[PDB]
Amino acid sequence: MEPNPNRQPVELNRTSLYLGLLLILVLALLFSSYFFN
Amino acid sequence: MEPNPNRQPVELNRTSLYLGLLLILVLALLFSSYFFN
Amino acid sequence: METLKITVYIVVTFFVLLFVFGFLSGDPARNPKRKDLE
Amino acid sequence: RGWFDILDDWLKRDRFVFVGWSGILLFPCAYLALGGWLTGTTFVTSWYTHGLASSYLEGCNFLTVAVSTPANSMGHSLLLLWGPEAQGDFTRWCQLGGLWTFIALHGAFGLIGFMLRQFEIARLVGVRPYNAIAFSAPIAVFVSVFLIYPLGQSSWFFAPSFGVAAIFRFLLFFQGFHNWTLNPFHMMGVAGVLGGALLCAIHGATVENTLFQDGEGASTFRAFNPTQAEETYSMVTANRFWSQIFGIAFSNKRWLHFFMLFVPVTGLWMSAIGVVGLALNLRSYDFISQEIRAAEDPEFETFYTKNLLLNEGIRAWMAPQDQPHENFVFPEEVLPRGNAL
Amino acid sequence: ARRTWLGDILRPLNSEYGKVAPGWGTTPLMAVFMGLFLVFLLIILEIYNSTLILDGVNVSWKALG
Amino acid sequence: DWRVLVVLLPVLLAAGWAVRNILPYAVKQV
Amino acid sequence: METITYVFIFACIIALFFFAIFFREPPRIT
Amino acid sequence: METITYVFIFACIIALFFFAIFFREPPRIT
Amino acid sequence: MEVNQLGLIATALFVLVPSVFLIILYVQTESQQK
Amino acid sequence: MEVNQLGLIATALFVLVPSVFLIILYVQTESQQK
Amino acid sequence: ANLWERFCNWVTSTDNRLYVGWFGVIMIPTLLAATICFVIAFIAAPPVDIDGIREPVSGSLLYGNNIITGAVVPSSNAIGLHFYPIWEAASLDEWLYNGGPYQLIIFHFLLGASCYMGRQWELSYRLGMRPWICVAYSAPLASAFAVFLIYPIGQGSFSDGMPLGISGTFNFMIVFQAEHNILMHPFHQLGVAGVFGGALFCAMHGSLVTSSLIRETTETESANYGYKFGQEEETYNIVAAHGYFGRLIFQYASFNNSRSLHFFLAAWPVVGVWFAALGISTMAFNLNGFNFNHSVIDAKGNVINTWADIINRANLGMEVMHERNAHNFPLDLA
Amino acid sequence: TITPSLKGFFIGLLSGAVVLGLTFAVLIAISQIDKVQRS
Amino acid sequence: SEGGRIPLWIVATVAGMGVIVIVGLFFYGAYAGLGSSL
Amino acid sequence: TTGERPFSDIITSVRYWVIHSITIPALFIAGWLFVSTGLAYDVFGTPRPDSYYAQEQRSIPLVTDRFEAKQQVETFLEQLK
Amino acid sequence: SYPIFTVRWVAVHTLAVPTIFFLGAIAAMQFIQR
Ligand code: CLA
Ligand code: CLA
Ligand SMILES: C=Cc1c(C)c2cc3nc(c4c5[nH]c(cc6nc(cc1[nH]2)C(C)=C6CC)c(C)c5C(=O)[C@@H]4C(=O)OC)[C@@H](CCC(=O)OC/C=C(\C)CCC[C@H](C)CCC[C@H](C)CCCC(C)C)[C@@H]3C
Ligand SMILES: CCCCCCCCCCCCCCCC(=O)OC[C@H](COP(=O)(O)OC[C@@H](O)CO)OC(=O)CCCCCCCCCCCCCCC
Ligand SMILES: CCCCCCCCCCCCCCCC(=O)OC[C@H](COP(=O)(O)OC[C@@H](O)CO)OC(=O)CCCCCCCCCCCCCCC
Ligand SMILES: CC1=C(/C=C/C(C)=C/C=C/C(C)=C/C=C/C=C(C)/C=C/C=C(C)/C=C/C2=C(C)CCCC2(C)C)C(C)(C)CCC1
Ligand SMILES: CCCCCCCCCCCCO[C@@H]1O[C@H](CO)[C@@H](O[C@H]2O[C@H](CO)[C@@H](O)[C@H](O)[C@H]2O)[C@H](O)[C@H]1O
Ligand SMILES: CCCCCCCCCCCCO[C@@H]1O[C@H](CO)[C@@H](O[C@H]2O[C@H](CO)[C@@H](O)[C@H](O)[C@H]2O)[C@H](O)[C@H]1O
Ligand SMILES: CCCCCCCCCCCCO[C@@H]1O[C@H](CO)[C@@H](O[C@H]2O[C@H](CO)[C@@H](O)[C@H](O)[C@H]2O)[C@H](O)[C@H]1O
Ligand SMILES: [Ca+2]
Ligand SMILES: [Cl-]
Ligand SMILES: [Cl-]
Ligand SMILES: [Fe+2]
Ligand SMILES: [Mg+2]
Repeated sequence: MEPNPNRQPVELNRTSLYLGLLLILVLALLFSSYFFN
Repeated sequence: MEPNPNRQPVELNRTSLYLGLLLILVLALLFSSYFFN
Repeated sequence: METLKITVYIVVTFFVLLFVFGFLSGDPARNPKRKDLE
Repeated sequence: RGWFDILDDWLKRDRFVFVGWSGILLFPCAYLALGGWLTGTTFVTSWYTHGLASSYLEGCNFLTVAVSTPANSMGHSLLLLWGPEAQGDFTRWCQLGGLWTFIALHGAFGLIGFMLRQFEIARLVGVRPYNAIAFSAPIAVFVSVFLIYPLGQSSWFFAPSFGVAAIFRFLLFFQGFHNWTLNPFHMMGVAGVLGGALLCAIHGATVENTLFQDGEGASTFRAFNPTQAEETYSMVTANRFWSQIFGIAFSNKRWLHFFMLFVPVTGLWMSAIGVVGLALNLRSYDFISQEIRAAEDPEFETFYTKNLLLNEGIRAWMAPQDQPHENFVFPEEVLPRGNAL
Repeated sequence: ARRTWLGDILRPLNSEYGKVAPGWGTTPLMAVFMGLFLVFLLIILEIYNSTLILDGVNVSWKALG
Repeated sequence: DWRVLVVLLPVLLAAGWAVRNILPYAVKQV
Repeated sequence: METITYVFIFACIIALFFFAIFFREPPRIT
Repeated sequence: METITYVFIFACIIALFFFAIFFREPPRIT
Repeated sequence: MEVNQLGLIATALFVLVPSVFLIILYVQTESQQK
Repeated sequence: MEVNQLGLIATALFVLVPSVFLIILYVQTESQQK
Repeated sequence: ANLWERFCNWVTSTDNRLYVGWFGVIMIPTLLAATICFVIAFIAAPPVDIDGIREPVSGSLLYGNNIITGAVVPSSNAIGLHFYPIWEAASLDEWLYNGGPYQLIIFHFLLGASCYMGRQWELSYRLGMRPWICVAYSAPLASAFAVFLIYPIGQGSFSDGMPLGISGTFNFMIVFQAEHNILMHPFHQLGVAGVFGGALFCAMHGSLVTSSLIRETTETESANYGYKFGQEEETYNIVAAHGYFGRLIFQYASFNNSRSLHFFLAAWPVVGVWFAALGISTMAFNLNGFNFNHSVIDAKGNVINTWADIINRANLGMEVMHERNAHNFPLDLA
Repeated sequence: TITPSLKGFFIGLLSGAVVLGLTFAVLIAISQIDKVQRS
Repeated sequence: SEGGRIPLWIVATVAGMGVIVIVGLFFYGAYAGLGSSL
Repeated sequence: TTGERPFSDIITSVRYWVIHSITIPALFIAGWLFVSTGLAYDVFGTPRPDSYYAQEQRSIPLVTDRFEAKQQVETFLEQLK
Repeated sequence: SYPIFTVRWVAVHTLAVPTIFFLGAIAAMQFIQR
């Protein structure tokens, strides 16, 4: 099959990884009490 | 810092992914009954 | 408890002394520009 | 170049106060919201809706005046001046709380107007509309708190009234009845506002303390030219300083300023979601495990149970005057009280 | 690009990209309808809101039994 | 209501006065 | 939830069959 | 399990502090 | 304490799914040709 | 039925952790040049 | 150079990944002790008799708390303002029952954060910077002092200082409203103008700069890559941003001077929060919020309630319920 | 039948039409008078 | 008439004094008549 | 600039003050009289200090009916004899 | 050289006229006695 010309590479740099993990982990630390209730 | 000359790129081809996922999913299908007991 | 107290007293004194003597050790001169501040 | 385009021409003239197409919505609605608030707080009572004085005319001060919500019996009536309640009578309309809906609705449309203004001017000047986008957080807060929240409740009566002390009351009511501080959406709001304040402070101070000497003055404001091409402070020095002080630092200016948009805007949006829940009494009021333990074990005490005791006080002691339509009579003997007090 | 039977059939329905009518065209008419629509919403809202109250229109569970 | 005239006599006296004082420049502008 | 788990794992396995067949890396002759 | 979960999330966050600081992508002047 | 029994799996997936999303994106970024 | 209460999270992590390991490896392989 | 000279050179070195410095010499051990004690206590400390009435309150995770309810609990009312270090207790068990961890933590922390401020001055000096970032930091610091030290001094007990926990913080706030009507206090109101305003201007600045970013990138990449660390050119067009904002309101309401603007950005929240701290610190000596209870009266003398009186009813609920077994006499005088 | 509130609705409708009409009449008129100069 | 005839500083001073006067009046009102609690 | 006269010019001009030394006090006095004549009370329906309660009444005249609210308030006012 | 009656003029007075009237009112109110 002919290749799709609309493809683009995706990126996540290290700082974005760290920020993202911080957001996820802190949101979890915040919401977990409510999930356990 | 001098880069480390011992570094090596790592690979997992698609067929290995499919085999691996099959292994994990089938193992889980097998052991889950015993995990719930 | 008395050993604990003595220990903490010695520790605190040690660090405090570091602070004071440290700031007494030509601190104005420890900057990038004009060092002669005496 | 017909009448529409001539009008467009005039609307977009570069004058002291820019008008724009959006101005046609914005200026009358903003003017009527402000004017309505001032008229009401200067001259208008809340006797017939709340059993309260609320104007300068009656003796209230800046802190205690308000344009108060209508009686609970009005429900969610638009309370139009020509509506079935006031029936065109301006005085009665004031006595029934007409100014409240007047101010909330003209205010809502004025906010739409203002955000449209932000889009219009950004389009005209050739900038990206991130200011309007940021303004979506004020919109979400106003709409969730003044429109959605009372629409979920019995009536406009339980919306916030427009006054300083009135708003303080709104806060305390939310603590007592909703345990709003316990709500993770409010907590995210707090983090966004306090974090926004922190970023404001730290960014302003950092820029002001990594300035390049661009003049001979000891007062350094004049050593800037809006047209200059150079950064006026050192990002590299700033970055090393915060890297060595705090462990991490911004290194990218664009990211820095986007982040400054992101934190308070997101905070306010989250708080909005929480209030949307409180519209239905869908509260984060309790932790069920806490209550099961405490019910069975009279020695188990945490700050969570302490605060519920406070809430129970607030409800019992404030409800009869705060909710006069309910005709609450709580005999002395049933009022919750600790020892002596 | 690849032709198909169905593609060939539908081709005309996606061939007029960018085609416009000159100037303002039917904008005035559209405006009228928008106006009417506004008033319409205003009515149903006010009926639901009990700001507009009409004979034979009881806005309640007790509308019809 | 006499009170509305006693109260809005200052406003209309002000309007009339400033109209009197700004009339030539207003005509020149218009 | 046990039933949901069993059915989930099974469903994932069927999905994997689909991908492994129709979205395999195509064999190519050198 | 609750306590273990809370302390575990906290621990992951502290470890994250460590990596974000000592193993950050270094800022480089251009 | 009588906590909600789904709380554990809820927290676990809440953390793991998006974290794993980010780790996947990061690692495949690093491996792209420098 | 009276099943073991950790059976659910145990099974979910048993699946997810090595699956995710593999997916990370695969994707970063695809993203390498050539 | 001698050993002490070398040591000084290291301590004050500008090349350490984290700057130490002489303030750091005090900051590091005190913050470490406060941190370690805090984590261990929050996980594992037994119930603490905060109000000195043998009614121990559970703060730690292992003793029935979650993240939201848990706390390190303030020391016993019986202790008041007495200094209660570990060696004053007969045993660690007594120490824990009486809330020793709280005092250890807040003293080590207040010292450590003060030194954090000093350290901000110190590094600014080593790097050839202007010195006043530390002054901005003085606002949150002053606040910490207000709720952990000054309010307890004024009320005569660390048992009324803010708890180290989320729900405990809310407890502190509600009792504060009951006892001081802080909402009706102009310094708290200036604090709210400070943080609402700080948030506002944070979003405003962020959005203006972001809105006038100069095009340096394609649509398939982040605009952030259009800025490079340490480039000498400004990354946005401040004339364009000023044109915008100046037209949004009117021209002379907008800053054309970036220095002036950033100074504003620093001054507003810092000053507002200074007043918040001073509000707590002066209600510490019971100079309270405005009291307009029964201020409006009709011709006969009937009380005509205002919103202030409704506030007063809420405060009364808080007052009569708080610390329900601790009062034996009719006035809560501290 | 035209109830009091339907009458009130017509009054509101009419009043709004009058406000908008007068507004645009004045705006269009002023725009016609004070034209932007182009070259 | 011509602009600049009256010194801007005099205008500022007078205006300011007027503001202090009216606000002073309102604070007087806090203690007398309605709102005074008396 | 945007074509308007500088405010600095205007407010420091003699003519401005000839106009406004009349128009500002006029407005101020107008508002004053709006209160002192009692017209404010009647326009906005605000109780005078002697009109919150009848002499022996101690019940707030709270509006309790949406569509006959107007008549309720009117009855309440008649109740002040 | 300058116009008198501008958009700015109107805006300004829509705010300032009622402000002075209102301030007159509130002033009067300071002498109302129960
Ligand atoms: C653009 C600016 C603007 C906007 C968006 C609003 C919006 C509003 N006003 Mg405000 N108002 C404004 C300017 C504005 N006003 C101005 C300039 C004044 C001074 C005169 C007022 C004075 C005022 C008062 C005193 C009141 C309002 C009220 C309202 C609310 C109800 C209005 C309504 O139902 O209209 C309905 C009418 C329309 C939506 C007009 C649409 C007309 C259509 C599109 C054309 C067809 C008309 C048709 C030909 C007419 C046939 C009539 C025939 C059947 C007899 C609404 C929030 C009411 C309120 O707030 O109650 C709490 C209220 O009491 N306004
Ligand atoms: C005689 C023929 C006929 C009849 C009997 C009906 C009957 C109805 N129509 Mg239909 N309609 C018709 C022809 C007819 N229609 C035609 C020819 C069209 C043009 C295609 C429509 C288009 C139409 C629309 C768009 C809607 C109806 C709706 C309705 C229902 C109104 C009652 C209701 O629940 O409103 C409830 C809804 C309202 C009272 C309108 C609220 C308007 C909001 C307030 C505007 C602002 C929204 C914005 C997001 C603001 C949010 C602010 C908030 C968050 C605070 C009712 C079943 C409404 C419906 O579906 O209800 C379920 C509705 O929304 N009709
Ligand atoms: C109470 C807190 C608070 C206030 C008073 C406030 C006020 C303002 N924000 C504005 C802007 C912004 N605020 C923004 C982010 C934020 N703003 C925040 C919080 C606030 N922002 C927070 C927390 C954030 C972070 C997300 C942004 C990004 C902007 C702007 O771009 C814009 C600006 O230009 O700032 C410099 C201005 C909008 C002007 C306008 O709409 O004219 C039109 C006036 C209208 C339409 C009248 C509205 C009437 C209101 C809705 C109801 C009536 C209110 C009464 C008159 C007064 C009642 C007072 C009592 C309650 C005490 C105005 C100064
Ligand atoms: C002189 C009055 C001082 C008032 C208190 C301090 C205000 C400024 C402190 C903010 C610190 C921000 C963090 C560092 C931010 C920072 O680094 O600042 C930097 C900025 C510029 O510094 P320069 O070196 O150019 O000038 C300062 C000196 O070197 C002398 O030229 O400092 C100033 O602008 C001084 C302002 C004096 C006048 C300020 C008055 C403002 C407040 C007026 C009172 C309002 C009260 C309202 C209550 C309702
Ligand atoms: C003496 C030492 C004192 C400090 C020691 C501990 C400090 C820890 C600092 C935070 C490290 C984590 C950073 C991860 C993320 C990370 O590495 O970011 C690094 C990032 C670098 O930004 P750049 O401008 O270089 O990024 C440019 C491009 O990469 C954008 O794509 O910094 C920021 O974005 C600043 C804004 C986020 C600041 C978030 C701070 C949050 C504070 C902690 C809040 C949660 C605490 C929970 C308690 C349970
Ligand atoms: C509602 C309504 C309307 C409207 C009206 C209006 C629009 C009005 C306006 C009004 C106004 C527009 C008013 C104003 C007022 C003002 C005032 C009353 C002011 C005061 C001020 C002051 C008091 C000041 C203070 C201060 C500050 C703020 C800061 C600085 C210092 C001082 C302290 C000086 C109409 C008819 C349509 C219809 C019906 C309804
Ligand atoms: C309880 C608090 C203790 C109170 C003590 C009060 C003491 C008063 C007299 C202090 C004497 C100061 O003595 C001080 O220390 C040592 C002595 O070798 C010196 O030593 C320092 O010299 C130079 C000065 O540029 C530094 O770069 C160098 O790191 C260091 O060796 C200081 O230059 C000297 O000034
Ligand atoms: C259970 C929860 C788990 C959540 C899982 C989420 C799955 C996320 C899948 C991400 C898809 C990654 O998509 C991957 O992108 C990279 C670039 O970014 C592509 O890589 C492509 O670009 C790079 C860079 O030019 C080239 O070196 C490479 O040769 C080329 O193939 C891969 O061909 C593609 O597979
Ligand atoms: C730039 C700011 C300029 C501010 C200028 C302020 C001018 C203030 C002048 C003070 C003159 C006081 O004049 C005062 O007038 C009012 C009437 O209106 C009188 O007040 C009288 O009427 C009121 C009701 O309206 C009664 O409740 C009161 O018992 C009665 O005495 C006072 O008896 C008189 O003392
Ligand atoms: Ca009397
Ligand atoms: Cl308590
Ligand atoms: Cl006691
Ligand atoms: Fe900036
Ligand atoms: Mg008074």
